[PDB]
Formats: sequence, structure tokens, C-alpha cells
Amino acid sequence: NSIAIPTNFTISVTTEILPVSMTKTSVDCTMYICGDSTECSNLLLQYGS
Amino acid sequence: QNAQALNTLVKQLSSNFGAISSVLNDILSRLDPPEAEVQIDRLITGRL
Ligand SMILES: *[C@@H]1O[C@H](CO)[C@@H](O[C@@H]2O[C@H](CO)[C@@H](O)[C@H](O)[C@H]2NC(C)=O)[C@H](O)[C@H]1NC(C)=O
Repeated sequence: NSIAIPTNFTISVTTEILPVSMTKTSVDCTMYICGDSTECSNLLLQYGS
Repeated sequence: QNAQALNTLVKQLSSNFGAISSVLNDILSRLDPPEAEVQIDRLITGRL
């Protein structure tokens, strides 16, 4: 037979932070793996796609 | 995206990966087992 009823209130503003995107890197395979070498660039073609 | 993943997986069978031929039957027609196993391990590793 007991109830508690609030007689006043507080307006609280609470921050929420969410990730939405991330840095759009691109790493070119041939320039990463070989870089200017034609010898390496030809060996890397044997590994296909 | 599924069709492009399967097409890429199938086109990789044609790659050498460092073996003398990308065809398993070429290695086994051309080479005897002691040297053939060296060419086949390159294809196994690349295909795996
Ligand atoms: C409900 O609460 C607010 C505060 O949360 C009360 O207003 C404050 O009351 C105190 C004490 O009188 C003052 O010092 C403040 O200046 C008032 N304003 C604020 C914004 O804090 C309000 O009186 C309460 N009402 C009830 C139902 O008791």
C-alpha cells in the first residue's frame, strides 16, 4: 500500500558520443610491396589478382 | 559482390605463384616427384 511520487524534477542534458566514419586510407599494393622496382613488379604479377 | 568474389577466386587458379606452370598436369607431365613437389608446394601455398 505504499507508493513514492516525485514532487519536483530535474532536466538533465547528457552527452553521448558515437563514431560515424574513419580515415579513408588507400594503400596501393604495387607501390607498397615493390616501389619503383620493375624486377619486383614483374614477380608480383605471378601472384595474380 | 558475390559474383566478383567467385570470379576472382576462379581466375586465381590460372596464376603461377612462382611455379613453372599454373597447370598442375603440366608439372606432373614435365617433372618427376623430387623436383615436381617443389613446383606443386608453390601452387598449394598460392591457392590456399
Ligand atoms: C524544484 O527544484 C528547483 C531547483 O531544482 C527549485 O527552484 C530552485 O529553488 C532553490 C531554493 O528555493 C533556489 O535557490 C533556486 O534559485 C531555484 N531555481 C533553480 C533553477 O534552481 C524549485 O523551487 C523546486 N520546486 C518545488 C516543487 O519544490
